[PDB]
Amino acid sequence: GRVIRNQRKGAGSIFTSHTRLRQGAAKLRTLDYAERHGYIRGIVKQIVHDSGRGAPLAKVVFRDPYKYRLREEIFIANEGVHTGQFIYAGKKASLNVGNVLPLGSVPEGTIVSNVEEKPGDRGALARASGNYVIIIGHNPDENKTRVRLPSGAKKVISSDARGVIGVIAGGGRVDKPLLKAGRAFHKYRLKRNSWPKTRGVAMNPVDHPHGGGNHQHIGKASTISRGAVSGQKAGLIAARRTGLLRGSQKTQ
Amino acid sequence: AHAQSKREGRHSGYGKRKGTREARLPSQVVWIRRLRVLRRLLAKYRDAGKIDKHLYHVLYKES
Amino acid sequence: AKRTKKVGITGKYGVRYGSSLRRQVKKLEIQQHARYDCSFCGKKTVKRGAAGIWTCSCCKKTVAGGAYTVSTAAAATVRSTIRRLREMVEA
Amino acid sequence: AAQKSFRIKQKMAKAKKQNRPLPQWIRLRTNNTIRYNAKRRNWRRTKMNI
Amino acid sequence: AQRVTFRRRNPYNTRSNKIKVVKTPGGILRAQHVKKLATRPKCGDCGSALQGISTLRPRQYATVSKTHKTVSRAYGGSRCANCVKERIIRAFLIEEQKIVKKVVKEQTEAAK
Amino acid sequence: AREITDIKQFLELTRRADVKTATVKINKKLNKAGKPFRQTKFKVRGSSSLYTLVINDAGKAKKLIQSLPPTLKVNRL
RNA sequence: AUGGUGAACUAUGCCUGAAUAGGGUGAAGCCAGAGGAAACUCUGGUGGAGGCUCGUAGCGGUUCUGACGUGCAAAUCGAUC
RNA sequence: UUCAAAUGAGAACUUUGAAGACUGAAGUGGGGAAAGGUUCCACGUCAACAGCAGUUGGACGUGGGUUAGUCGAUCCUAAGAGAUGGGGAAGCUCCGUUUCAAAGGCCUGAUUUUAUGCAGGCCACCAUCGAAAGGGAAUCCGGUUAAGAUUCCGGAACCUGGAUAUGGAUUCUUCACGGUAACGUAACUGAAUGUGGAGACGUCGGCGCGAGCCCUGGGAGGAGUUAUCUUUUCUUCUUAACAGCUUAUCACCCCGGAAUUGGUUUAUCCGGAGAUGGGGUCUUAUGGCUGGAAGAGGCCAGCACCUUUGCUGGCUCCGGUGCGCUUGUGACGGCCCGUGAAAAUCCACAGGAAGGAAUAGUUUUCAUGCCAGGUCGUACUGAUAACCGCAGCAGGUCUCCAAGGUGAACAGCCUCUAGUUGAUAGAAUAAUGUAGAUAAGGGAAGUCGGCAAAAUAGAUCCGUAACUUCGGGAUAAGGAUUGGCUCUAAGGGUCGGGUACGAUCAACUUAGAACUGGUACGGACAAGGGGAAUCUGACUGUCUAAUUAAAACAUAGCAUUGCGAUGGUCAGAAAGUGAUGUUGACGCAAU
Ligand SMILES: [Mg+2]
Ligand SMILES: [Mg+2]
Ligand SMILES: [Mg+2]
Ligand SMILES: [Mg+2]
Ligand SMILES: [Mg+2]
Ligand SMILES: [Mg+2]
Ligand SMILES: [Mg+2]
Ligand SMILES: [Mg+2]
Ligand SMILES: [Mg+2]
Ligand SMILES: [Mg+2]
Ligand SMILES: [Mg+2]
Ligand SMILES: [Mg+2]
Ligand SMILES: [Mg+2]
Ligand SMILES: [Mg+2]
Ligand SMILES: [Mg+2]
Ligand SMILES: [Mg+2]
Ligand SMILES: [Mg+2]
Ligand SMILES: [Mg+2]
Ligand SMILES: [Mg+2]
Ligand SMILES: [Mg+2]
Ligand SMILES: [Mg+2]
Ligand SMILES: [Mg+2]
Ligand SMILES: [Mg+2]
Ligand SMILES: [Mg+2]
Ligand SMILES: [Mg+2]
Ligand SMILES: [Mg+2]
Ligand SMILES: [Mg+2]
Ligand SMILES: [Mg+2]
Ligand SMILES: [Mg+2]
Ligand SMILES: [Mg+2]
Ligand SMILES: [Mg+2]
Ligand SMILES: [Mg+2]
Ligand SMILES: [Mg+2]
Ligand SMILES: [Mg+2]
Ligand SMILES: [Mg+2]
Ligand SMILES: [Mg+2]
Ligand SMILES: [Mg+2]
Ligand SMILES: [Mg+2]
Ligand SMILES: [Mg+2]
Ligand SMILES: [Mg+2]
Ligand SMILES: [Mg+2]
Ligand SMILES: [Mg+2]
Ligand SMILES: [Mg+2]
Ligand SMILES: [Mg+2]
Ligand SMILES: [Mg+2]
Ligand SMILES: [Mg+2]
Ligand SMILES: [Mg+2]
Ligand SMILES: [Mg+2]
Ligand SMILES: [Mg+2]
Ligand SMILES: [Mg+2]
Ligand SMILES: [Mg+2]
Ligand SMILES: [Mg+2]
Ligand SMILES: [Mg+2]
Ligand SMILES: [Mg+2]
Ligand SMILES: [Mg+2]
Ligand SMILES: [Mg+2]
Ligand SMILES: [Mg+2]
Ligand SMILES: [Mg+2]
Ligand SMILES: [Mg+2]
Ligand SMILES: [Mg+2]
Ligand SMILES: [Mg+2]
Ligand SMILES: [Mg+2]
Ligand SMILES: [Mg+2]
Ligand SMILES: [Mg+2]
Ligand SMILES: [Mg+2]
Ligand SMILES: [Mg+2]
Ligand SMILES: [Mg+2]
Ligand SMILES: [Mg+2]
Ligand SMILES: [Mg+2]
Ligand SMILES: [Mg+2]
Ligand SMILES: [Mg+2]
Ligand SMILES: [Mg+2]
Ligand SMILES: [Mg+2]
Ligand SMILES: [Mg+2]
Ligand SMILES: [Mg+2]
Ligand SMILES: [Mg+2]
Ligand SMILES: [Mg+2]
Ligand SMILES: [Mg+2]
Ligand SMILES: [Mg+2]
Ligand SMILES: [Mg+2]
Ligand SMILES: [Mg+2]
Ligand SMILES: [Mg+2]
Ligand SMILES: [Mg+2]
Ligand SMILES: [Mg+2]
Ligand SMILES: [Mg+2]
Ligand SMILES: [Mg+2]
Ligand SMILES: [Mg+2]
Ligand SMILES: [Mg+2]
Ligand SMILES: [Mg+2]
Ligand SMILES: [Mg+2]
Ligand SMILES: [Mg+2]
Ligand SMILES: [Mg+2]
Ligand SMILES: [Mg+2]
Ligand SMILES: [Mg+2]
Ligand SMILES: [Mg+2]
Ligand SMILES: [Mg+2]
Ligand SMILES: [Mg+2]
Ligand SMILES: [Mg+2]
Ligand SMILES: [Mg+2]
Ligand SMILES: [Mg+2]
Ligand SMILES: [Mg+2]
Ligand SMILES: [Zn+2]
Repeated sequence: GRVIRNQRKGAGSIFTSHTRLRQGAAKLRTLDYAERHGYIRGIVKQIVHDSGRGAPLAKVVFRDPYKYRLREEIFIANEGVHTGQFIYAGKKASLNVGNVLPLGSVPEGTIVSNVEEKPGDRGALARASGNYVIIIGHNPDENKTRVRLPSGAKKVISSDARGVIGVIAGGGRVDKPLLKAGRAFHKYRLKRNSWPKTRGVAMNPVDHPHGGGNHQHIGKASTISRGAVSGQKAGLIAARRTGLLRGSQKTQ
Repeated sequence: AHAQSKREGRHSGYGKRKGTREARLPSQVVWIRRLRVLRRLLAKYRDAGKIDKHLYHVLYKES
Repeated sequence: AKRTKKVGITGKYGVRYGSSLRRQVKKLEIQQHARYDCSFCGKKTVKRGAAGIWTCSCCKKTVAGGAYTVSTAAAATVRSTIRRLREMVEA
Repeated sequence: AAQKSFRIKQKMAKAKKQNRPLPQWIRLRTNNTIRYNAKRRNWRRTKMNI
Repeated sequence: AQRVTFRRRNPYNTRSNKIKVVKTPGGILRAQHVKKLATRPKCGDCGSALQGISTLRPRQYATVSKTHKTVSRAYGGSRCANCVKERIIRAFLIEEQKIVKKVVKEQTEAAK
Repeated sequence: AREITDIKQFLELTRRADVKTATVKINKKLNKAGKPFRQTKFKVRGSSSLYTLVINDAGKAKKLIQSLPPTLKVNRL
């Protein structure tokens, strides 16, 4: 039969990200000479909504060390940072909400955000609204630092990898019921074309592994193997358990 | 001729009415009219001394 | 004259969606539309303007905050944590 | 189409000229065999397709 | 009763196709097309419409004398006076306080 | 387009290198509330715009017309 | 089977434009007032909320299993919706 | 639809006159976008074509007709398209678009062999196509044609480029003064570089103001009606872009220093971070008066004469009103897990390289002056006949302007302006039909089934159950009232009052009381049937264009799965390829 929906997604025709209104990509400062020997100061000049994103952006501007001009950056605003605030960035920066520092220079327990996966990658970890990473240890020989990501995962990255002190703004966005179809409508209208969702169990066999039959039903385990092939992977991929989760979760 | 007789109150009974009382003349229009009149009577009384600013100020919020 | 025994702002949804959802919405609505205190100048004039953004009418500071409330519990504890942790570093 | 390209107007003009009956003097030529213009077009019977 | 027609080919009601009805000396109603409204220039520091300064559409400023584009203070047509009080005050004290910091830590480097 | 009201400035106009042609119009008009009177507009046509001076006094009117440059090609009415 | 041509219909996304009588309802916020030992409770206004409602244009196409059914028409017409 | 005339061999059907109607400003009116392509217009004219006709035509024949510095295109950028160094591919070619690239051009100085070599310092921005609705330099009125006109003619402007002289301003304190200040101005030097603004932005609600329209008094005119009545009915009384002065909610400055808290919006917001008060500053939307400009246009009267067609007179004035209508705009307010383009282009500021006077310099962001503005489109239709449906097809096809009454109303019904009066025709009125109505008594007995039809309906007042997520259910149900005329009562504005009232002008709203009629009155139009339950989907929403609109799909809500980027899911023949990704677990993907 036909190419199913989740395969058509990849050719990104009607499926590319709706991008027109976006502020620009959020990114730490390029890791230059200032930030890795000293600190450099900026002013947050505006904190601002970014369509499709949930957390507001901070627009923060710095002087240029090598040329007379301003260079502006787009940060993701940590909660509590504000317009006119001075933002300090560098190895020898001080430990306050809003500043950006290398995880090597912060005590364990430090609560950071937008952290780099490798030094210089201008930020990758915990950027969504409300999210953060905790520093839970250091290993000064072979300078690594060990952190706990929002997913629960613990991971060890370079101590020069940078992050910004505090948590990302907009927390609890998801506490509030969407209430109606229409609010989801406008939600995804500014993201990508993933809404609404026909159940494969409502299609015909041409369309889906789940399609067809004189009652609606999956007709075979919907836990599909990792090694399955395109066209096959619909449902609980690689599922190592299944069913209502009883009892406390949380990584021991 | 007809307009005249309306100026004279004719042709305005219940049998001649098809919009709601409110569609005919809004409650809110009535209110604003009224409230502007109280409001600017206070202003002139104050500005004459006929009333004292203290009494005015209570009258305002009462109005 | 009390207009509603309990739906409050949530009366705009009529009978739809189910009382429970309307409850949850009620709580965060009241939060987000509320007027808050401004730390910098002291007048209670901080109103929201899109999730996470909190600006002051007078004086004009804008502070990144919670999706529906100026300060988030998590934010707040984190703040004092940082207070605490930094304290060690000069001491 | 009320606000046209030269290219289209140019074609239009070439079409205006081609719209005439056979020049009768041709009928009288030795061995002449053309009775009538067999390629006459009319705006309300056959469209130009530009 | 006298009705009216657009005067350019554009039939649609777009921002660039605003119309105003007018009585001519012929004693008839006629459409006139209307350019979009100019907005007031704004202050670099605060953002308020800055007083003193004419408001035209941008190219219309190169048609108009220099004095429609300034007030006669420092940062004239650019920042909004109060914003420049602030600038002067802030400059001064900080340049002053800089003298202060130097001589204080000069004493720290001589007494310790 | 323009209007002029300094009698002195006007004579200065009427002799400018481009000012070739000019005209005098006469208007019957009423005075205050009562009677009427004789208004006269002096229009010099300079190159880029048309200056026009309204002398409201029939007296000043006559004498002004004599001062009119004897090469100016005045259109009377 | 091989190689080509179509998104002028239509499905969906994107960019840029445009359009939508008149009514009914009366949500937050706000003013004044009344009771009560207290906690607190009531009344009148104001305001103008909603994938709210009556209903045109719009968009749709429910019933007559109406018209037509060698048609006005290879899907239309009328009433009702 | 009708009478008559004219024309013609011929007239139900052409032209003109008369009459009767219609569309009824949500148009059968006045223009446009796509599309057509001469259909426009004149003259001639009927073989075919316009399912009767034809003297008529969107037909046939022959001609005429589309005028721009300012209206568009052209320029800019949007989704996106797409060259180039390159990398894949046997290859047609695929990828990538600033990429693993030695990616280029400006300002003036150096020349006084001379024409443009090198001397500085920059600037590293690295194609290009992509909007006749987005952005955007500048034009208006009157007249004129068989058919063009914001395009010609008349008159009056404005922009852009280029030239430049004269005046003014500035300077011996060189690069202006004034004002405490907001800031004023006719000017008032300013390279590199930097920075700021404008361009530039959602939606709804009430309120305020402008414009045009609507209603209306006086007056000066023309028309209509006049047995009777009407100081009456209809109509004309207009003012462009542009320019001078003036004009504003907002905002801001100076004085001052606030509890007895004041000020204040319809809407509760503001003040020791300086209110209220007084006095000033600013934007010029918009309006006023004047210039343009009465010479125009509009309406009349009085003579002239086959003619081109004139000639001469007058008058074109002063006001009122508002929850009116449409549109514009402002100050605000609601809303969002939605916060509602970009670029060209224009200005400003910070900076201070440089250049510049007293025996005479500086100045074209002040005034006035001179020259030039190419190229293509411009006719007409835009639809019950100019487009698409084989056609002059009851279908389909984006849009602006919008008068009076009734009435809540852009509804229906009647009307003014404009436009139509086209659709084969005549004679009869059998059956059976289609479409529109009515029926005594009974009242669903008809039928699978109340299918069809009938009943109900507006507004004011009264009255309103179960149950409920407390929001509803609800116009629940159920009732009364409603015309005409004639009265009373309540609801407002503007003014002067030493430091209690008076006088005046202008609006339907609501309630009550008489009188009155064949008991009628939402009098046509317009306008909900209601109730009790079972099954079923929560709801609003969605689909089988053309036999299924549903209980099917969606949805919010609930729950499960995968994944920390050297990744999950997915694309590709391959790749220095691609979607999610301007992304990062409050995330993306999969059920
Ligand atoms: Mg993309
Ligand atoms: Mg979709
Ligand atoms: Mg689904
Ligand atoms: Mg699903
Ligand atoms: Mg199915
Ligand atoms: Mg299958
Ligand atoms: Mg399977
Ligand atoms: Mg199945
Ligand atoms: Mg199932
Ligand atoms: Mg009300
Ligand atoms: Mg009002
Ligand atoms: Mg008043
Ligand atoms: Mg008060
Ligand atoms: Mg056709
Ligand atoms: Mg064809
Ligand atoms: Mg036109
Ligand atoms: Mg000015
Ligand atoms: Mg100025
Ligand atoms: Mg200076
Ligand atoms: Mg299409
Ligand atoms: Mg709009
Ligand atoms: Mg409406
Ligand atoms: Mg109603
Ligand atoms: Mg409505
Ligand atoms: Mg008490
Ligand atoms: Mg409403
Ligand atoms: Mg609805
Ligand atoms: Mg409804
Ligand atoms: Mg209705
Ligand atoms: Mg309908
Ligand atoms: Mg319809
Ligand atoms: Mg629909
Ligand atoms: Mg039908
Ligand atoms: Mg049928
Ligand atoms: Mg039949
Ligand atoms: Mg006939
Ligand atoms: Mg009639
Ligand atoms: Mg009619
Ligand atoms: Mg109508
Ligand atoms: Mg017709
Ligand atoms: Mg036309
Ligand atoms: Mg055509
Ligand atoms: Mg014709
Ligand atoms: Mg014939
Ligand atoms: Mg034909
Ligand atoms: Mg025929
Ligand atoms: Mg015939
Ligand atoms: Mg011909
Ligand atoms: Mg011809
Ligand atoms: Mg133009
Ligand atoms: Mg060009
Ligand atoms: Mg390519
Ligand atoms: Mg282009
Ligand atoms: Mg364009
Ligand atoms: Mg355009
Ligand atoms: Mg004309
Ligand atoms: Mg001509
Ligand atoms: Mg024409
Ligand atoms: Mg001309
Ligand atoms: Mg001229
Ligand atoms: Mg010039
Ligand atoms: Mg001066
Ligand atoms: Mg700029
Ligand atoms: Mg900007
Ligand atoms: Mg735009
Ligand atoms: Mg203009
Ligand atoms: Mg004042
Ligand atoms: Mg003063
Ligand atoms: Mg409209
Ligand atoms: Mg906004
Ligand atoms: Mg400017
Ligand atoms: Mg030098
Ligand atoms: Mg100049
Ligand atoms: Mg035309
Ligand atoms: Mg036609
Ligand atoms: Mg048709
Ligand atoms: Mg017509
Ligand atoms: Mg027929
Ligand atoms: Mg017959
Ligand atoms: Mg019967
Ligand atoms: Mg009965
Ligand atoms: Mg039975
Ligand atoms: Mg029975
Ligand atoms: Mg039976
Ligand atoms: Mg049955
Ligand atoms: Mg049965
Ligand atoms: Mg029925
Ligand atoms: Mg009956
Ligand atoms: Mg019920
Ligand atoms: Mg009565
Ligand atoms: Mg009275
Ligand atoms: Mg009175
Ligand atoms: Mg059953
Ligand atoms: Mg349903
Ligand atoms: Mg539904
Ligand atoms: Mg079907
Ligand atoms: Mg089929
Ligand atoms: Mg349905
Ligand atoms: Mg159907
Ligand atoms: Mg459930
Ligand atoms: Mg390779
Ligand atoms: Zn504040």
